[PDB]
Amino acid sequence: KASGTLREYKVVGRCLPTPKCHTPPLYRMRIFAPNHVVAKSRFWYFVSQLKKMKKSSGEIVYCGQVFEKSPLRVKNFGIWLRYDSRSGTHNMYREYRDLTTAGAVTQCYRDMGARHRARAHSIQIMKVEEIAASKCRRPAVKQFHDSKIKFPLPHRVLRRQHKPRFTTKRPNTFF
Amino acid sequence: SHRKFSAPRHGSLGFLPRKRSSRHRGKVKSFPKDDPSKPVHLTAFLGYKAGMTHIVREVDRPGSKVNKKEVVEAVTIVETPPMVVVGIVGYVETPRGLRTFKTVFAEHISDECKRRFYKNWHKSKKKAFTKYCKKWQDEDGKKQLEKDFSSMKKYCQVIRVIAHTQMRLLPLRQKKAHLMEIQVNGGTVAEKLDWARERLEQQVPVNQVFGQDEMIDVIGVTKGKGYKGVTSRWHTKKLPRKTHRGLRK
Amino acid sequence: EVQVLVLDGRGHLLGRLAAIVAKQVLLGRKVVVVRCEGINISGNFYRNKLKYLAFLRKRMNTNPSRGPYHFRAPSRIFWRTVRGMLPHKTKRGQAALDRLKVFDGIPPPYDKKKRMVVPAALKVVRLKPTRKFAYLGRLAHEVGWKYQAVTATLEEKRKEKAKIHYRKKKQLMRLRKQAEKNVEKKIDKYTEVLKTHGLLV
Amino acid sequence: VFRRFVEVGRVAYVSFGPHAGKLVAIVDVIDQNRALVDGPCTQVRRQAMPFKCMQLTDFILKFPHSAHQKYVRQAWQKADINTKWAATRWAKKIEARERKAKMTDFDRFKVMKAKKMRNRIIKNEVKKLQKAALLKASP
Amino acid sequence: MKTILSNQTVDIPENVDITLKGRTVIVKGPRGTLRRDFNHINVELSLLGKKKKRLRVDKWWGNRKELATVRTICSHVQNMIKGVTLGFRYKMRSVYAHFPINVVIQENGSLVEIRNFLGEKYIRRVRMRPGVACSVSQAQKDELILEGNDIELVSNSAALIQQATTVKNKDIRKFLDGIYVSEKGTVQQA
Amino acid sequence: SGRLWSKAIFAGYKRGLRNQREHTALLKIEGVYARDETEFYLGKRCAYVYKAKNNTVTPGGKPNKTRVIWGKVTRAHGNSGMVRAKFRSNLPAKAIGHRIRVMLYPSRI
RNA sequence: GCUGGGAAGGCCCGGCGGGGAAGGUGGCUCGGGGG
RNA sequence: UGGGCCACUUUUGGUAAGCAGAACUGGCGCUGCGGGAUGAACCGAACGCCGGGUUAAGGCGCCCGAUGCCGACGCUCAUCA
RNA sequence: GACGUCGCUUUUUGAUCCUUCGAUGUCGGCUCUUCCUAUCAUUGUGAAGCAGAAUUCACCAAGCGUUGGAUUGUUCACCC
RNA sequence: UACCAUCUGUGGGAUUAUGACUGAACGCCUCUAAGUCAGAAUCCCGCCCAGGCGGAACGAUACGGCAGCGCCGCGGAGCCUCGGUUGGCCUCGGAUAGCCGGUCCCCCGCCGGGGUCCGGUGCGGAGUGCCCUUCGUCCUGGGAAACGGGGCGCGGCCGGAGAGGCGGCCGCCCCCUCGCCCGUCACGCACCGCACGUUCGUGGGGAACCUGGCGCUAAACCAUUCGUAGACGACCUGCUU
Ligand SMILES: [Mg+2]
Ligand SMILES: [Mg+2]
Ligand SMILES: [Mg+2]
Ligand SMILES: [Mg+2]
Ligand SMILES: [Mg+2]
Ligand SMILES: [Mg+2]
Ligand SMILES: [Mg+2]
Ligand SMILES: [Mg+2]
Ligand SMILES: [Mg+2]
Ligand SMILES: [Mg+2]
Ligand SMILES: [Mg+2]
Ligand SMILES: [Mg+2]
Ligand SMILES: [Mg+2]
Ligand SMILES: [Mg+2]
Ligand SMILES: [Mg+2]
Ligand SMILES: [Mg+2]
Ligand SMILES: [Mg+2]
Ligand SMILES: [Mg+2]
Ligand SMILES: [Mg+2]
Ligand SMILES: [Mg+2]
Ligand SMILES: [Mg+2]
Ligand SMILES: [Mg+2]
Ligand SMILES: [Mg+2]
Ligand SMILES: [Mg+2]
Ligand SMILES: [Mg+2]
Ligand SMILES: [Mg+2]
Repeated sequence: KASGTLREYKVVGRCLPTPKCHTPPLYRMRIFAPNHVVAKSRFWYFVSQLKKMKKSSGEIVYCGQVFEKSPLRVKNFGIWLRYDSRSGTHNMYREYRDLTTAGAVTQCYRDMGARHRARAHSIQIMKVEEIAASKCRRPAVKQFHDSKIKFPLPHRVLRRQHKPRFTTKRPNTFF
Repeated sequence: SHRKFSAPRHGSLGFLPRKRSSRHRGKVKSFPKDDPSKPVHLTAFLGYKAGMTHIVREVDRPGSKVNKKEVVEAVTIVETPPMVVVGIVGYVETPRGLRTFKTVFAEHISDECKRRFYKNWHKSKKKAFTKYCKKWQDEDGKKQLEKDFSSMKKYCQVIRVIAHTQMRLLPLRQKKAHLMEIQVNGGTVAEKLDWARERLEQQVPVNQVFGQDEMIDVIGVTKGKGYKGVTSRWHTKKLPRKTHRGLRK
Repeated sequence: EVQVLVLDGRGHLLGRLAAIVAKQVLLGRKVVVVRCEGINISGNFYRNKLKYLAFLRKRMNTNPSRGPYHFRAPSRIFWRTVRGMLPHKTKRGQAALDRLKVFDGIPPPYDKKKRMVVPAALKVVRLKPTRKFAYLGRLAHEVGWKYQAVTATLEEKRKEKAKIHYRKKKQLMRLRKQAEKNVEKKIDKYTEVLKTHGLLV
Repeated sequence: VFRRFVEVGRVAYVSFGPHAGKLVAIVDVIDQNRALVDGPCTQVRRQAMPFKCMQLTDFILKFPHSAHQKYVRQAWQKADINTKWAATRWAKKIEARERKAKMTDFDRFKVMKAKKMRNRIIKNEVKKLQKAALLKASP
Repeated sequence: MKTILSNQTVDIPENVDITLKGRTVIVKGPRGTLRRDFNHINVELSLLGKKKKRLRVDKWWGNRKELATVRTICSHVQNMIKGVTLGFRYKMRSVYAHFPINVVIQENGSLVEIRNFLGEKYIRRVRMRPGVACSVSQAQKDELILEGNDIELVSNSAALIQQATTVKNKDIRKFLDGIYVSEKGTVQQA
Repeated sequence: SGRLWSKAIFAGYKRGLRNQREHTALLKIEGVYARDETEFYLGKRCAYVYKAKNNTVTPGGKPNKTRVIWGKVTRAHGNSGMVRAKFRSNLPAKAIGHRIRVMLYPSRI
């Protein structure tokens, strides 16, 4: 499974109706995927690990993108995940600040790849929820929990280093 | 593998291209370091090897076995008639090294000096420096020359004196003189420049250049031996008597 | 652009400046790079010195006179980096290598010209400020360059002359401002034309 | 040192991006690289924005963090920024830059003639000024 | 993990006058003046009071390795303040078993010469750092008093002297001769 | 009186790493360093002008030593200026690094 | 066109309101500097 | 033609081997081309002679075509990175 | 540093048979140069069951040196 | 020609291991993180050997006859040959957790340096910048100018040495009040839609002819000698006073 920016889907599925149980139960997952094809694939993966159910003897009765409920309010997100290193597998709890749930999960994927060299096929996201400010554990979010927060932008590195490529004056980094 | 017995290096690699010298005189290649606190003086001289003899002196070396006893030591005799300063060259130091800024020669340069300037004095018309001493005796040339002196004073860092030996006082067949740049040390550039132009066209004795019982350096060209093999040239071990294609390899 | 491009090496990173110079000099563009003793290299001075001493160790052991030539001047070190980035075994690369010229300090066809700056190779732009760097002049002097004191004194002379010229230029600019304040009443008709089309805020 | 700070109510100038050349109020801060951002009087709806894309000005509005658009809009209007800006000389510097970009060919000709005459007059006055300032004969 | 702001503050007494030309501290108390350039560290320094004279140093998005430098800069400035108010004195005692260590102070407290260290004939001469004055104490017998304003210069001179008198090819658990820093105090003690 | 052409530089031929295609030329036009600025030059005539030994006939003039290879800009080549052009004969390799004129002919402005 | 017959968002001081809390506003208590 | 050799997976002897011996498929041999700097076998793709367009594998500081994006988020300082 | 266990090296000997059988002169010594470091000595150090003297264990380090003989074709060896 | 005789054999820099200083991280401690120190048969350089398809300063530069050469000419007429190019920027030092500019009071043999104070800072005293700008003439006004423009016109002075090859200023006289901006008036091959036009440029290099003024009248190599040299070349020497 590759990436991009992720979307959250809810995928609801069931086993196929045999003439023993004419109404098999429905199951629902929240799945963070680049698109709905990857969403259905990851659904069948997870539900096959959990229940004895395969894509052949089953169906997707619904696969639909969950939109962000409040995409203009900055939320804290707690991610409960498991992954596996080159050695055995580990449980983990991360915290992020974002506007969207899928944005925070994408942030978690790039962060796990950065800090633990973990690939997306190694990561399994098992819980994601919206944390308030007073329930957070990580200092990288609790330092932004301040109502009168204030900081400068100290060392502004020039970015247009090629427009111009040859100038006569050296750039300034204080602004 | 493993030459099985240690022996040091035959000969020195700090001395090779082991070729004929490109000069006959002997270039200084390093003069003494300048400090302007000293008086103005010269730093080198040009002599001729006469021969060797030996002496007897009494040694004053406390703790040594030859203390207050007489020894015999070999000496070398170098004939050094006074050298005539006839020119002066100035150098400026650049980030590419040290380049010659301006030379000034004197009026009435001698014939052995001009002999140095010619490769065949017999067939020549002996015309060297005639138009130069013209500008020395002139007055428009004279203000040009002092302007060159003043420019040398305000820009140069190293001045040297061009002096020749006077071969008419020597028992040698050679009448052609030897010229040499001798660095002037110990002063400001203005001070050493007026000192050198005072000494211009003039004789300088080895009594004034050197002194009694000081230690100096001798620069020269080693006695010539021609094309030699490795046994004479590098002092490698001779091969045993029953060696087919030669022993001295 | 048919004129020579004159760059100031002080404050620039070696390989980045070399890459910019190499592409320019392949595209044409006679380039002079002055003050190659002010070029910076990232990484600390010791490991840069060790890299140079390993380069000094590289030697054709049959004939070191034939072997790789370890140039010591900072100008020639920069020139050899651009040589490494050029295709110098071809006539095109040799023509570009001839189109480039490098100097230690600023010699006097170029001390009275405007020097340009390449911000994509500047140390303040390309390095984090909490990182060690080295100076090409100090590195060259400790691997065997002879002429960093004479270059320093000549640069001090050049800086004094540049200060004098800059004070002249400032007096001229003050006079020009005074002249605008004097005859503004006869250029008010022309000034408003320029303000209308975006010159003269 | 550090006269401008990233804070709630700080007005920034969006320089590149889809909202380039715009004015923006900082509503909140999202984690060290982005800010929740809303320009209601400069027609920029609320979104996340990088500090690399914004440049801080000297104007600071007054509202609590994560307030609504009507609150940031009336805080903009009471001491409106569209008249403080534009009569700041940053903004008219931008304005001169864009009209110089829009300058046509006949306009370029008229600018050339006007600038040529203006430089003639200024140069003659400079020559008179320095030839009068050389009148110095004091011991 | 980058802390948004790490900062701390140094109080300044009334008799000292400090000036900040950027990241360059000039301290101007009664025993002279000192000056230190901190332009290898990216911090900001500010004077606050008009009759209380606090000095804040701020770090602004640093990690751990550069958050150490805040407290280091403040301790350096406090050592400067102590050096111009009271001035540093290092008392170092000479320790010997058999051969008495003879110390002579050449010109105006700027050179020290140790003669009979471990019965050796070599005379070791240590040049003091500029602005550090060495003397022989009068209160106690075999003791150097070296004083100055810069703690770095005084302590480096003391370490210079201490590593000058060192024992070689012997047991340094026996052969304990040398000159060792006994205490690091001030002058005027108030 | 006045220039009336924009100055470009023959940067090289169209090529991969180990194969060059000499029917297309790569041109670096002075002042343009993005594709959406190369859009202006997209059909303009371009010329490699050079001198030789013998005299050639000049249209509307007397014979002289100048010769011209004509071509035109065909499209953009990669994210930063750098158009690719197509000449009547393939350009000589001694022209790499040299000047090529872009002539403001057929005009769309 | 579809979607949660889009999600959010804008305006209507949204209005009768009902609660709740801190990344706590005003008001107060305490600590510092300016008339 | 009846000397074969190499690679994924399986596999025998051997401490192992660019060792010896099998199974299956593909290759090389008999095969050039793009990439892997370089290379019988790898990766892409198989070839009449050309123009235009677009790609694969692979790349895009400079050699060297292409990031001269105001690319995104982190991690890392190495006196053998 | 026992029982165990992880390595490196190609100065040992094997294992293999890819190159060479229309030929790559096959042991040892002599001679001569250069390299390596896994340092015996010397320079600068740290440790000790380092009091001194002597020695041992480590570190930076290959700049410099590392011999004369008896016996044996010997490489190795052994002795003066 | 011999350790088989005799003589000579050298100085610094950055630092390694290590030992430390100040000092956080971690209200303590800590050679370390930032910042300092001492430090070696190592390394690099010096000293010494060679001296680049690398430079420099200076000397002399061709006849007693027609005989060459150099300089001052835009001084002229032309020939070949190599082609590039198609306005210029004549300059602070730099900092980047900060800069730039201008003034009132102290100090430097009435300019430069500080301390106030005032501006600007996504650089406008701005390289995304600045300066030049060309169709040409003719009648006719208006302001800009008038203390001016132009003489490869003369003479003199000053500055520039790192590769100065340059730049600046005064005095003599000689032509114009034209040239810069806004206007009036008409004319020029207006070559009938079409490419290499437009500069640098009187470009660089090489032979040759005419034309005047100022000047100059040499060396190298061979041959011959020498023997400080040498396989041969090379090298060191001498040759009517
Ligand atoms: Mg050996
Ligand atoms: Mg025989
Ligand atoms: Mg402390
Ligand atoms: Mg002992
Ligand atoms: Mg067969
Ligand atoms: Mg096999
Ligand atoms: Mg076959
Ligand atoms: Mg087949
Ligand atoms: Mg194939
Ligand atoms: Mg290939
Ligand atoms: Mg490879
Ligand atoms: Mg094709
Ligand atoms: Mg590549
Ligand atoms: Mg490219
Ligand atoms: Mg074999
Ligand atoms: Mg086989
Ligand atoms: Mg064989
Ligand atoms: Mg053979
Ligand atoms: Mg043979
Ligand atoms: Mg052979
Ligand atoms: Mg070792
Ligand atoms: Mg050696
Ligand atoms: Mg001997
Ligand atoms: Mg240390
Ligand atoms: Mg040190
Ligand atoms: Mg040292």
